Amino acid sequence: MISDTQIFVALILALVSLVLAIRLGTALYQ
Amino acid sequence: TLNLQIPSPTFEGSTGGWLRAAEVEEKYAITWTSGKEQVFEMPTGGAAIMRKGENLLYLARKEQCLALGTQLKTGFKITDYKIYRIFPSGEVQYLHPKDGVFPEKVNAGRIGVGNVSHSIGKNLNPSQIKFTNKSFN
Amino acid sequence: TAVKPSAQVVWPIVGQEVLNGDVGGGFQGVQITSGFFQIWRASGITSEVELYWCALAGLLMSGLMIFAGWFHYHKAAPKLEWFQNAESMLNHHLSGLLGLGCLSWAG
Amino acid sequence: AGYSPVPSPDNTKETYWETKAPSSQVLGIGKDVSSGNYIVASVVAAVVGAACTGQCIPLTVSPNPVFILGSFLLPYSWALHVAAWIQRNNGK
Amino acid sequence: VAGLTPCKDSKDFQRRLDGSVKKLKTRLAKYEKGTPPALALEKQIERTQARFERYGKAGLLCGTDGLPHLITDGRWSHSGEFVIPGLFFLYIAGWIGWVGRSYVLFARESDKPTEKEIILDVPAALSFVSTGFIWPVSAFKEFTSGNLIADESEITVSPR
Amino acid sequence: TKFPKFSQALAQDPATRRIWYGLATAHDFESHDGMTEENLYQKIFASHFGHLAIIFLWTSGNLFHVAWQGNFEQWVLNPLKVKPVAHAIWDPHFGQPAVKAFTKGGVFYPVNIATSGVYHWWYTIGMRTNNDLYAGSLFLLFLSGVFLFAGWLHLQPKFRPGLSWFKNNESRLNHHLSGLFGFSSLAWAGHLIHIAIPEARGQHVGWDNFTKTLPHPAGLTPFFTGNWSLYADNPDTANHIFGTSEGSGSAILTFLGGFHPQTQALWLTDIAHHHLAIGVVFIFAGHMYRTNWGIGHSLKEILDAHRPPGGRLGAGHKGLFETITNSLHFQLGLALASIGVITSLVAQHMYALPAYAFIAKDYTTQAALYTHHQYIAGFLMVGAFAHGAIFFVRDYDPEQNKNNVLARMLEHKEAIISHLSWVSLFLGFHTLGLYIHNDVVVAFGTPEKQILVEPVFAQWIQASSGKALYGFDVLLSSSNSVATNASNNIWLPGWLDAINSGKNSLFLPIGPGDFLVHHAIALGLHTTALILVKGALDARGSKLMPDKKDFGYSFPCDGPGRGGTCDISAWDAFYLSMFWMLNTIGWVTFYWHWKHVTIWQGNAGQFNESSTYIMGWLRDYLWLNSSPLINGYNPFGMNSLAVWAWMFLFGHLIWATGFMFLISWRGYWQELIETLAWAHERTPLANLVRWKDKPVALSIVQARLVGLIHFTVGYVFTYAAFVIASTTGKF
Amino acid sequence: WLRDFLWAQASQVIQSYGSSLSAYGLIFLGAHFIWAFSLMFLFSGRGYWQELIESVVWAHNKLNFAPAIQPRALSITQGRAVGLAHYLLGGIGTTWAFFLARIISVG
Amino acid sequence: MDSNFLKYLSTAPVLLTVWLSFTAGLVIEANRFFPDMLYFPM
Ligand code: CLA
Ligand code: CLA
Ligand code: CLA
Ligand code: CLA
Ligand code: CLA
Ligand SMILES: CC1=CCCC(C)(C)[C@H]1/C=C/C(C)=C/C=C/C(C)=C/C=C/C=C(C)/C=C/C=C(C)/C=C/C1=C(C)CCCC1(C)C
Ligand SMILES: CC1=C(C/C=C(\C)CCC[C@H](C)CCC[C@H](C)CCCC(C)C)C(=O)c2ccccc2C1=O
Ligand code: SF4
Repeated sequence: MISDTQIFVALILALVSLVLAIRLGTALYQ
Repeated sequence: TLNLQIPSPTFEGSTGGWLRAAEVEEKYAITWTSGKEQVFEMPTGGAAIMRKGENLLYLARKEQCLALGTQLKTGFKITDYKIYRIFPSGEVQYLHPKDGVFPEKVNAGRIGVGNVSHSIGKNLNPSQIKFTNKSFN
Repeated sequence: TAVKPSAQVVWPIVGQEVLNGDVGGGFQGVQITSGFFQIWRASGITSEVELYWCALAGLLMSGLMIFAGWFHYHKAAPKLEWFQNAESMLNHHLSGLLGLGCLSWAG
Repeated sequence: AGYSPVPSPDNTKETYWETKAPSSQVLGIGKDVSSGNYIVASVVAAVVGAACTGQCIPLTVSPNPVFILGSFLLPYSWALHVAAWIQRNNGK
Repeated sequence: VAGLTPCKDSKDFQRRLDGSVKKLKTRLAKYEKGTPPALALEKQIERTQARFERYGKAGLLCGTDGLPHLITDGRWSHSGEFVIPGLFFLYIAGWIGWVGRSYVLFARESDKPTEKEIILDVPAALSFVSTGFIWPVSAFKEFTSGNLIADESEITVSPR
Repeated sequence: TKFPKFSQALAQDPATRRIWYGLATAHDFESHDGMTEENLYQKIFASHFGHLAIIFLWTSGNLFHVAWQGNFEQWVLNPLKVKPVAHAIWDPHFGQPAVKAFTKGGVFYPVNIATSGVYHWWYTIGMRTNNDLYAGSLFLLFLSGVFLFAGWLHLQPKFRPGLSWFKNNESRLNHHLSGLFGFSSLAWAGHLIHIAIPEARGQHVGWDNFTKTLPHPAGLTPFFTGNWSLYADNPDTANHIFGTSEGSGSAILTFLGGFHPQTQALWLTDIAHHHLAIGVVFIFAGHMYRTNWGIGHSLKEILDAHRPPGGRLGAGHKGLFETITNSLHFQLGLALASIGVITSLVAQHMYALPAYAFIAKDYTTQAALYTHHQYIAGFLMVGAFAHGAIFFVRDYDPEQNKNNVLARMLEHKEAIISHLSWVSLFLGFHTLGLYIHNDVVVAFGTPEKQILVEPVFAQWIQASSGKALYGFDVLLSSSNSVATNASNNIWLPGWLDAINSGKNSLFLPIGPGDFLVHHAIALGLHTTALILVKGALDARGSKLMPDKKDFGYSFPCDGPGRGGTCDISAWDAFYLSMFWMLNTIGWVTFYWHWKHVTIWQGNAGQFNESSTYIMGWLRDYLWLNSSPLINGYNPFGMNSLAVWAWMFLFGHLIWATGFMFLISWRGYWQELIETLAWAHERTPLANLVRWKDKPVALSIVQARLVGLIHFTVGYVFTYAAFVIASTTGKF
Repeated sequence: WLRDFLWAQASQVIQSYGSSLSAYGLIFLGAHFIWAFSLMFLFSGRGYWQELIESVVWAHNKLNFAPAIQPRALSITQGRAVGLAHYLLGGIGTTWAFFLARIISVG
Repeated sequence: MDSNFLKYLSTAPVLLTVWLSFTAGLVIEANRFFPDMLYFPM
């Protein structure tokens, strides 16, 4: 019932969150 | 100074001797004069025969050197043992009888290091020395 | 092959008499697992009288041993030269103790 | 000792007291109210709150809002009588 | 009656008694009459029956499981279950503690208190043991005279 | 090296201790090099943002997997018969038998059956389709991104908060009570009224429909007219099929009390009213403290003012304002203790009063949730006490706390610790003695000689709440009581129906076994508290080490000098309290699981009779219920419980491994590793390779921690496997 | 091993109550108790117990009495020895009861 | 009797063993003559 397009949108949001997580990790590491 | 030509106490060899860290970082040495050929215990393990005269021995740790020195002082009556530390550069240093007299007896010239001017009960609290450069003394 | 060996009986105080199980042979007690019954059967004991005599011999030997300990500490204590006889102590143990023990047991 | 100063709200006074009674700054907006005023307020609040509670003890499916509001005067009366004491022993 | 039924009229209690007696009788059936095993099992049966009868008459309450339950709330109808036994304990325990403390002080004021504590002075110990029978009034007398509680400034304490 | 960038003392270590300690001290910011208070607070703020993002991502992953590999849509049809699947299994190690054994849930691929209850939770909320779950997961991903961006932003130079802002207590308290708690619960009530209840009555309401769909036929006129009772008229009938319009009502707010008949859970209207009421209460509570305007209180003023004139508390609460505001460890301890109590309450109340539809009949889910939350509660309580001890070591200022309540606690710590030890010994001696007495008499065949004490106090409390099973006739069991007459026409009918039916876990009947296990729990709580309180109070010093605060919180020891000083630290007190906390929660969860298992199979008499002696627990609970678990796989085949059997043995293994670190200490291993290093250096073809960090044995504190971690993992995994597998194999 | 040996063969010892092996069942439980009790000594250290004894000695001193022989926690070596002794006693006693109950039931 | 032997009997372990054996005998005889007393009879 969950389509591949839906899963791809979820993956894109996950990638955005990963980029933001890397940014936060760097800022905290400083 | 240390003379590297002093013979050694005719040890038979062991696996407790110094390792690559001795050649890379630090290697301690102990020299002592013996009136006769006795049998002593190596701090690394096993028995060795000290020579009549001057004996030089190499170890990996100052604690091993000082344990051997204590054995000589107590078991035997040898108290002329000197301890040195050798770096790969070859910069021998003199350590144990630093001022020519053992630390257990006071000697003129020494400066007190690490002495505090109160009892332990007068130490400050970590809350008082927090976010500051003060010392708990 | 039918009655379970038993040589211990408990007193009926707080219901512990349940431990006196029906081992067999008109007897109820605590089943034993030390093999003493088989030891005695091999030895040829066939009566409680012989076991009483065995107990008497054991008690007499215990008394002899305690007396010997006291005597050899307080009355006649052997010296270090006596103790340091490895050759004699092994000869006597091997021949006398072990050899004569197994010879007497063979008899 | 290196802790940052602790921020407190504006007009924060010292209310610590070892006297017989607090300093009447503990009562805030009611610091200037009279002890007799507090006594009468406490008695009236207790009576009204008890009455409005009794009017609602067998709570129905449609309780009266005014009775609900007035029932909150019984707890209020306690504070008022405590204040009366404080203000009586602070000189008023 | 509190939340349970009296044990004297409980089918569960009667069933438990019957089961115990039947187990004992089954064990007895395999032993000749008059032999020590038969006598022992008959005595066990008698003891079981006496125990159940006494429990029934004691007024104990029994639950659905058929076992007596104890009402340790303070009810005077069930004092014998916890309170009176508890009073007997407290009496004995206070006796022990009072005499032990007395002997500790006695040894404290001796030439070698440690010797008196490892090798006891049993005459004085028996003296204190005897004294222990009025420990409640004696302990309260000590408390009121101030010989029991030590001052805060006379007890060693670690630094804060 | 530059691994522990926050500690040169570790960066300069030539051994593996550098790596280990850099791992274990990464989050102790206060101890880091050149740490200022502002940097500390700002880093904590950003770390909180990251933690919230992690939580959102975790819940989003749950929702996404249930939407993608789940059977939610076919579970909402027959929730009492369909097993909820958590996620699909793709393990290249499975054999065909394993794939077939795990292919369940009506799906056609191996799956895991959820034990978290998320299915019931979401169904109750109003989720019906997989698209709803997918949208929720998308929103939670977006929220995680937003919070990560917020954390990054608030570390920027012009956005980094100040300490005057971090220490602003009044504004934070007002906002957390009013908005975070109050308005948040008000919004939950709004959700329950606009979506959950219509969805439970078969009317779909979503973003495309909620602006045109009235939650109530009267609209908001009853609200804005003062006729609020119109929102309670016409509740759902007793024959309401949850999720359908058959038997539904029109009420949106009520106080029926008790449980919905079909779902066996609390009324959704009751939940909505609960949340609305607590929301307005919290909004009121959030207006107490002073802010940029003149109204309100000041916590400093209140604390300083509160000193009883009798002087029995000394200076009262003077200085506590500064102490708490300047000590993050004091705040951490308070928060951890409160959250621990609340999660225990969550566990205790959520099994007695289920709130989700059909959750009560998911036996494995209920046991899993209860065990989960009790273990979390115990962890949180241990942490609260550990951080109280850390506060005493680090942040305590005696001159500031001159003769206030805290200083008085330290003053009579000896009395506190001695009385706690006495009560612990009291409880232990007598509880264990009664258990052994019962064991011996039952063993000798005289169970009638057992000491069985009826928990008449707890039974009296139950009867007061309205349980007629025991004859007490106190407050609500009494039909002529004022308590009964006051609530007879609001909630008492439904509440009595719920309490006096044996179909639920609400106020389960109790007996002497419950009495004994309760006193065992009391012993456990008191002994864990003893260890933790002693650690906290002796953290600053003792007669043995009267200068412990100089050495800190988690030093190894003080040597064999004064007769031996092993485990002389507050950290070591925590380390032992963690064994005791694992023991107490084990007892609690054993009691819960056995009682509920016996009730579920209907043989409550088994518990009532065997709970009175320890052989009963060992035989009729562990030995009896371990059969399906240990048969998960056997020489004759395997089933889905094979994973739980494997995890059972895994827990046993890691537990026994932790025993290694806890019994064997450092010197032996350091003298063994020396020989190992010698061997490597003198082995040809392997001396070509050389360690860059000198291989050393584990430190004393490190070994204690590692053994504790292994012990805890074994504990938790073993009991998780046992509980879930036994429940799933019995029902 | 866990199922077909321990779980399977522990039935005889755990169902021994009311029989003549009820002693074996009780000893099974007691040996478990002692084995667990050993872990208190094995996992712990002397400093904690010396401080607890300090608090208890304060309690005793508050009543104007305390032993002339000052109470001390066990030495480190003695604590290890006590832990090991209780560990061995508990484990061997558990195996003792298990073996004897099982074999006497099935033989 | 020898005073040294009496002191040896007065030593702590001997006294503890004798006293606890006496107490065990007391309890055992109490349970032998008045068995199964789960309650104080009232
Ligand atoms: C939200 C609450 C909270 C917060 C903010 C903190 C914050 C802090 N705690 Mg902690 N603490 C908490 C809860 C909290 N704690 C709780 C609940 C407990 C009780 C268990 C503790 C107990 C505790 C102690 C005893 C100590 C701290 C310390 C600290 C400080 C240093 C942290 C550190 O060293 O990280 C550690 C870094 C890690 C990476 C942790 C590694 C170990 C964890 C537990 C993982 C083990 C599980 C394993 C990986 C799972 C395997 C799975 C299996 C399937 C294979 C720091 C201020 C230390 C300190 O500085 O004291 C002065 C300290 O000594 N805390
Ligand atoms: C056959 C049953 C039985 C058995 C085997 C035991 C065994 C024990 N009890 Mg006892 N106890 C029993 C029944 C039993 N109890 C009952 C029925 C009650 C209810 C009244 C109690 C109430 C009780 C208490 C209140 C205490 C014990 C304690 C103990 C233990 C130590 C006793 C001691 O050292 O005495 C030797 C005596 C001393 C060392 C002197 C000091 C201690 C005693 C008990 C003081 C007595 C007087 C005092 C004024 C009482 C104030 C009590 C109040 C604070 C509640 C010991 C394992 C003690 C314990 O566990 O401590 C950790 C303890 O404090 N028991
Ligand atoms: C209305 C305004 C507001 C709001 C909504 C928040 C919200 C928050 N602030 Mg706060 N904050 C505010 C104003 C506000 N703040 C102000 C004005 C200041 C400055 C004075 C601060 C200063 C500040 C700091 C310094 C920090 C926060 C933090 C936080 C977060 C706390 C952790 C959390 O999410 O707990 C969630 C808690 C709840 C949802 C409610 C309480 C939970 C209890 C247990 C009830 C449980 C409910 C229910 C039964 C659960 C079941 C649900 C389901 C599974 C069935 C949170 C997002 C911390 C953080 O994480 O920052 C990122 C933090 O470090 N705030
Ligand atoms: C089953 C194992 C076990 C047992 C029995 C105990 C017992 C105890 N622990 Mg615990 N403990 C354990 C495991 C155990 N622990 C483990 C694994 C750890 C982790 C290292 C700890 C860590 C720990 C700490 C850190 C502390 C305790 C404390 C206590 C006491 C709690 C109060 C109590 O129950 O008193 C009742 C007493 C008992 C249950 C034991 C009595 C045993 C028998 C029944 C008494 C009779 C003896 C008998 C006559 C001897 C005959 C034999 C002889 C002939 C040789 C008590 C001494 C606390 C304490 O000391 O509080 C005062 C404390 O601070 N424990
Ligand atoms: C179950 C508990 C347990 C375990 C696992 C071990 C393990 C060990 N002990 Mg023992 N030990 C224990 C309890 C245990 N002990 C206890 C309670 C004590 C205290 C008395 C001791 C005290 C002790 C001492 C004093 C000594 C040992 C020794 C040893 C070693 C034996 C030889 C070896 O290395 O085998 C290796 C085999 C294993 C560790 C078994 C598990 C490994 C499995 C089969 C493989 C898993 C690997 C896996 C693929 C990893 C993947 C990681 C990731 C991808 C997930 C080993 C590390 C001796 C030693 O070190 O000799 C060299 C030694 O001197 N132990
Ligand atoms: C309301 C209601 C309903 C039904 C009837 C009933 C009578 C129950 C009635 C009343 C209920 C009441 C009064 C309930 C009481 C519950 C209470 C008081 C719970 C409190 C629990 C306390 C806990 C965990 C405390 C933990 C403390 C900790 C970590 C302390 C750590 C600390 C240490 C060690 C050093 C200093 C710093 C710090 C952080 C403080
Ligand atoms: C519990 C515990 C204590 C406290 C225990 C003490 C002080 C033991 C004292 C017990 C009493 C004095 C023994 C007498 C009572 C016993 C019930 C009888 C059995 C003992 C005899 C057979 C010797 C330590 O001192 C300790 C020290 C080092 C490592 C671990 C531990 C440790 O685990
Ligand atoms: S044993 Fe290890 S911990 Fe205990 S004192 Fe000796 S060194 Fe410190």
